Amino acid sequence: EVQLVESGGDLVKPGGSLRLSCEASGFTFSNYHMAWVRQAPGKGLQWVANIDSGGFTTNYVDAVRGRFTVSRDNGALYLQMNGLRVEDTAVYYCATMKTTYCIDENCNSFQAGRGVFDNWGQGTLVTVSS
Amino acid sequence: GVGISTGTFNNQTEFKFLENGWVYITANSSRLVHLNMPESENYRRVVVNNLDKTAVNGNMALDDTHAEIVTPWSLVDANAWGVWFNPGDWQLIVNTMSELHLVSFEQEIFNVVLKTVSESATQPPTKVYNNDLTASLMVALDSNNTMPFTPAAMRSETLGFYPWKPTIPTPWRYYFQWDRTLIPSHTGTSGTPTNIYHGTDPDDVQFYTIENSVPVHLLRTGDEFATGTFFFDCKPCRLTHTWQTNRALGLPPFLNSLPQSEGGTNFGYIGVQQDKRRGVTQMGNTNYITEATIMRPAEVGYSAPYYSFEASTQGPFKTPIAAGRGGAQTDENQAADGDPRYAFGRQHGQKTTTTGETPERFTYIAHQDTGRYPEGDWIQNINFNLPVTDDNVLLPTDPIGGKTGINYTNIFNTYGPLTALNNVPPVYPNGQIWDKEFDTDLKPRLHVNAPFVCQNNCPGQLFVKVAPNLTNQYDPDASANMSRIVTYSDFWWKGKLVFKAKLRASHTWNPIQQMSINVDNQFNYVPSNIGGMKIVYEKSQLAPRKLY
Amino acid sequence: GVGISTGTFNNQTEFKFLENGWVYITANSSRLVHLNMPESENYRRVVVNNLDKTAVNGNMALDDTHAEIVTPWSLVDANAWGVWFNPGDWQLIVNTMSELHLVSFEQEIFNVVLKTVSESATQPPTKVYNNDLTASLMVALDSNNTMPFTPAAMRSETLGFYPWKPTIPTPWRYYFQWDRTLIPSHTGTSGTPTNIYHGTDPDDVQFYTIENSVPVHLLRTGDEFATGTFFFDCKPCRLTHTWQTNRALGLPPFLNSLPQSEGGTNFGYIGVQQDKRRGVTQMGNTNYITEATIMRPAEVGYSAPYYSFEASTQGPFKTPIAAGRGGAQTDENQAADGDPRYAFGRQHGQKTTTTGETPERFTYIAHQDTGRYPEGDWIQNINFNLPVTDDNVLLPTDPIGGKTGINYTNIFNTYGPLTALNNVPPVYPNGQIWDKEFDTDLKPRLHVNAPFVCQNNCPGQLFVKVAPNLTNQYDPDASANMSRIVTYSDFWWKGKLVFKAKLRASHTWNPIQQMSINVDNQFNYVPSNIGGMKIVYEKSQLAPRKLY
Amino acid sequence: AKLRASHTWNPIQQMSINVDNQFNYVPSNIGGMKIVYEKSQLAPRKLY
Amino acid sequence: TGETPERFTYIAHQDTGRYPEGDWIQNINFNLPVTDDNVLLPTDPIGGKTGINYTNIFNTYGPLTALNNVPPVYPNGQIWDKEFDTDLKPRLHVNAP
Amino acid sequence: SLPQSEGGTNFGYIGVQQDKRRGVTQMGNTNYITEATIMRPAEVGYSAP
Amino acid sequence: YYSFEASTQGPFKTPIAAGRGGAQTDENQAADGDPRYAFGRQHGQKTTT
Amino acid sequence: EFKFLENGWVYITANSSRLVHLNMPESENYRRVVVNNLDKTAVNGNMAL
Amino acid sequence: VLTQKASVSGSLGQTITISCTGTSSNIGHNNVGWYQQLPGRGPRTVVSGTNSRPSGVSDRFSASKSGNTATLTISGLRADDEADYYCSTWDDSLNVVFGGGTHLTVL
Repeated sequence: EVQLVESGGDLVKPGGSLRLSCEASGFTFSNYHMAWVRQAPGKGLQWVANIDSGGFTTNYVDAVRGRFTVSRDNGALYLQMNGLRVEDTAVYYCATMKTTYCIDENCNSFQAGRGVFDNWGQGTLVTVSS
Repeated sequence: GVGISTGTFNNQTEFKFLENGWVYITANSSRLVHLNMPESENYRRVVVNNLDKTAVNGNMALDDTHAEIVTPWSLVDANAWGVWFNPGDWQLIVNTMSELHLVSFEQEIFNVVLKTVSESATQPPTKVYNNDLTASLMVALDSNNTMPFTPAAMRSETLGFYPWKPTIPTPWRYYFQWDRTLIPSHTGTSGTPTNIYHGTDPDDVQFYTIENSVPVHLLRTGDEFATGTFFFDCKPCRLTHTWQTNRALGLPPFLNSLPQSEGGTNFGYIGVQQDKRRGVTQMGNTNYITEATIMRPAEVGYSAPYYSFEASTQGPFKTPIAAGRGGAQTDENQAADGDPRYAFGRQHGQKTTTTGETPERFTYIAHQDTGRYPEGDWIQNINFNLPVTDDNVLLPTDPIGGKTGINYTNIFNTYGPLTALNNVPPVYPNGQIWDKEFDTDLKPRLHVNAPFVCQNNCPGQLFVKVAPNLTNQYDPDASANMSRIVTYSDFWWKGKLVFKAKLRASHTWNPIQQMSINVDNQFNYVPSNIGGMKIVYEKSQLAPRKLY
Repeated sequence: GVGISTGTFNNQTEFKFLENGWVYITANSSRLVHLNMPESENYRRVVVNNLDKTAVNGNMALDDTHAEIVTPWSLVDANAWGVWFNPGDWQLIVNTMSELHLVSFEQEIFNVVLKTVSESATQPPTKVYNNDLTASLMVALDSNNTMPFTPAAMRSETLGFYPWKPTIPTPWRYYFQWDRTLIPSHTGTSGTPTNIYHGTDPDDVQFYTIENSVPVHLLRTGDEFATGTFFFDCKPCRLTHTWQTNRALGLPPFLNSLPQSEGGTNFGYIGVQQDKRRGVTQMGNTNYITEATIMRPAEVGYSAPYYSFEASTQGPFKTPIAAGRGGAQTDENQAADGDPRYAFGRQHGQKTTTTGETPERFTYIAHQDTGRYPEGDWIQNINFNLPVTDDNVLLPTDPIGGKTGINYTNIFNTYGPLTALNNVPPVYPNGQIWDKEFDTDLKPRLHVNAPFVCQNNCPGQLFVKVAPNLTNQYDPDASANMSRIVTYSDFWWKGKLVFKAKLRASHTWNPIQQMSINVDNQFNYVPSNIGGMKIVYEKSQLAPRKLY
Repeated sequence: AKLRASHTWNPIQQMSINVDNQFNYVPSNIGGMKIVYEKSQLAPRKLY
Repeated sequence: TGETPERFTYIAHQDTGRYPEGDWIQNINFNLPVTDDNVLLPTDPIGGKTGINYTNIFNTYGPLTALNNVPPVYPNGQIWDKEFDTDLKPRLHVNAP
Repeated sequence: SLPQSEGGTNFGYIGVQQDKRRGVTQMGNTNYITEATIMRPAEVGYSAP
Repeated sequence: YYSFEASTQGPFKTPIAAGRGGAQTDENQAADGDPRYAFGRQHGQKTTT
Repeated sequence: EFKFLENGWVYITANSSRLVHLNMPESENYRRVVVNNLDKTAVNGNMAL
Repeated sequence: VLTQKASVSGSLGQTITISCTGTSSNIGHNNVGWYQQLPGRGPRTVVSGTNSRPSGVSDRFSASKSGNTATLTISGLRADDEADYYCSTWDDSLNVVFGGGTHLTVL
């Protein structure tokens, strides 16, 4: 079965840097676009970033644009965090973005798309404070 | 009999000189082919999808989506130059021959050996190999060309080029029909362009099976199979390149003033003013007769839309072009559209001791100078007022449709009734030898992949498959896969490919270019200390010939 | 020799067009047959009983009680359409042929391989397979048809329909004689009706044995067996269906008034009053000449008691009927008595990747319209006073014997000297090809299971059995079963079935129905991604023909 | 003409009468006839 | 009734045609993903006309081109046609097979 | 890598990254070998104005 | 028409194998495709020019 | 008529028979008629008509 | 941010509906996904468009989309349905946009 496991969440000081990892197994990790999505304590899901299946393009939200970075190595995902701030305290997840959607029940025909996450990882907590 | 060999290994190239300067070339190739049993005995219909890559806007050139019938059989393809000729033989051929005819082709299989792996249950795992004298190898020969033609050199999957290295065959798989739409987009194209795989249109379904269309021979350890001699009818392949373009056809202008002293600045001068010269030009409204405006018999070469992608039922494909680029001979890294690039593995030329899976690559810059140089040719108004102004010319620097990086040459086609062109030059060792002519009523003038094209038929493809070796627990009513005893086969493949060539004759004072060993390429033709071999690419049209 | 193959796998269908529009069809079928050793070397006489099911009042239609001699041998039966023709070949045959003759049949066995399973005593169980070069396979060919005829398609046990799937034979067992009584009852029938199995009447005992009636060939790994060509004499099978019933035979009435404008309500009118019309009717006491009372040459079709059960020495059996139902073509779920229903497994058409043991089922609604529609036909008094009253008519809604659900058509037989009917249409792929004619002095006019009936003889049945492989502890005086080394065999079976057909010719303005691939049935003729195959049922009489 | 031969497991497309096109090949009650267009290359063939 | 002719468009079963909305052109450098300045999509205008794109003036016929003969059309299709008197003659006719 | 279970989303995967594949392409300046850039024998069909 | 193609030896004018339409009205109104011949006193020009 | 020959070839014979009705010509003389529809093409943008 | 209702409540076995809303220019052309969020767990995809469910997901879930709105229907509530429901999609500005969630509750 598909398995995604996050790691690296830990207490850190504001303004520092960190590296979160998302190991993958049980499926062709390189055939799926991936995404980092965060949730602050008791808040809604917030999209952090996403990366394609070859690293050609990466996308971010304005809040982390210019601060963080995403990379992949065909075996796992990595999020590099720089310029951490207090609000960044949250739990982060790595999810596969469903790049294909079949248009029939046996799904003989399929279409490209975006905006749906198929499988999720466990998630890891990052706290930034003294 | 088990203990009696049924053939002889032979890998000797023979030259027999006939009357009137013709040479009868025989290329005997012999390999040891290793064959595992198929992953599954059943035919699969697999839809391969990479919408993740094409979902990124602007990546439409990276489409691999398709549908293929994956078969349990394995194809033994010898359609590659390297399989037959070692570097020395190719050197002899290119240096001393001028034209090449494909004459005959035969192939056979002998010394079939079938073994089974008994993996012991001992706590430290171990495995013993035993001779299963009753196992059978299925050999199918598509003598009638019923199956789709699937040349292997296009994917670099032909037999190896080293007689002293065992080779493996390629699992046979053939395209199934499908419909696809990929609306082109670019970085910055809003939203997701239409990218859909509609499936198979029923009218265009074909599901071939070797068991239904080709007789199958069962070969035990004491049996052998021979395909018989096949005779070709392909057009000759020229081993000479043409250097003359339009500017070098016909009688040059008469130089009324010739240089008096040797030097780099002492040029000859025609003398007569351009407007008062005598000649013929296709331009009926200019008295300027020039080395550019003069009328040539015809057009050597044709400009074609380069990096143009055309969509059809199955999606986008790159428009082929049958000529090389101009000026690319200066540096291989400066190649562009039209120069064939080959990527190959350790079986087909790459240093056999290389680590990693990165294929060895090279772009073949053909010696023939019949290509085009898009930065040069331009368009100007019919009035032909000189010097031209901006409003009366369309330079290659001018944009089309507002795109600063795309100019007019990208959408320009000069192919016409006067177009003349040469056949594709052979590529050694990774190049294909022969290809099948299309079934269309009107057929292409030439193929971009093989120099020889079968007018009537090509030799039947050869398929090999380890016959099922059932265990005693088999049950056809079980939905699970058939249980089989782990088995593999080693069999010797011997082929004979017969060419006929003509020996070249000197027709000029100066010598011509020849392939030779030198201090730079020295160690590319001898093994390393750890047995490493390689077969680098070699050029096949070093000798020039006159076109007009 | 061990290492020399004795045959060649061949599964190609050949068409050879002869003079005068006849086609010589050759169906070569080749399979890999797997055979375990028998459960026991001895013939058993087993009485199968299911009185638990029939002990429930009203379940008399669920009787399986019988007596069978179970033999150690295994039958290799190829009497099924699917074994010979792939869907494309059947499409060609049905669309372009009109009649089919069974010409010849031959079969042979080659590449016999015998293996033994040595199950190690290692604490983690393991088992190694070894080639027992001295083991023998017994092949018996009942060339004289001494053994009882036991077609396998009736039980869906013929060889598989996929050339690329190993097939298994069917253990051979033949009915032994017995006597039985099952007095019918219904839910609410007091007490237990007489339900008794009296045993075997001595005068009707037959205990056949292959070892006593058929020569037996012992084939080692280097031997092969061929049955020789058998030539049939069966009547031709028509590949066209008849649509005309009694109401559409002969010259229609003259329409004195014809429609003047196209429309769904503009019908033609005969004009003449019914009593004043001119014609001939078999009813000698009515002047009403109608489209129903007019005299036809004969009767197309016959009504028979449907769901009628007849008892004999062996118990109850369902009365067969040789025609389909009327109006069942609208929906297969609305079928009724007379439409043959086939249930088959993963070897014989069911999706090979299906989980579960539920057989795949279908009812074959034949295209021929010579059946009967019981709700329609009725009976009325001879006086023929019109309109009929209750006392002078017997409608299908009327009960018989006070049973509200049983009407008169259930016990009505119209078979007579004027009856005409068609032969059973072929069923693909699960249908039987040929059947043996009965030994009775007066023989049935047609068979409900196979279109071709052997007038003189059918090809001898082929029996295969792994010969005993005795251990060193054997003792014939021990009452226990013989000890044997676990053994199995894999051998290739190749058969050639030769038909002769006639090509159809167009005889009407309009086109006829044809079998074709379409978006609905598209994926029923190609493998799935996990290798799943299926062979759906196909209709064999799409083209119409005139009866009178 | 040459008669076609089956070269695949699956069947090919064929022209056939059906409940939709039924009444396009028979006259109407007022003698009306028609001849609808029919496709001429229903069978597929391999190019390469 | 009426003089309106009966019409039909014959969509041939052969799949050797082209789908202009698909094929595109891009710069020789082949940097991916392509940018606006390095591609000429079918949505791009030519000469400033918003409804005319590059495929309208694009010809890919070349030495490698292969094509099939016109399929018969029943019942209204022509059977035979005369070859032209020109010294160089067309490869095929669009009206008769 | 071939599909293991029948379904509308179980596609086959080539596995090898595009730039590291083995083949022949008429484009002499790209290592990306794809189902679109691969060299076919000739062109079936022609675009016309 | 009036398209110039470059090769190893430089630019050359693309040939065309047909004349122009309507040029028959006046020779001075000719355009691409009409062959223009210039000759001397040996080949037609008035020998006393 | 279909007549099946050797080697799978069929000899097809299509006999067609019609009753042709012919009125006399409007005039016995050959006419040279210039057909004009400049009214339709006089409208700008109707050059395709 | 897509619009969502803060919470809903219903009795066991009731068939209920929840809604997510946004500008048709983003929620319209792009697909919409619905995920469940139980306490002590990461989001679980329940609906992935075309009314198709991921493997291991109860068939009770269904979804539909129309212009600005997307609707998720539960065919019979169960005690384990008390959880947050989250809508997500892609936005033509090249973003991934989520809704505010909706805390489904059981009476």
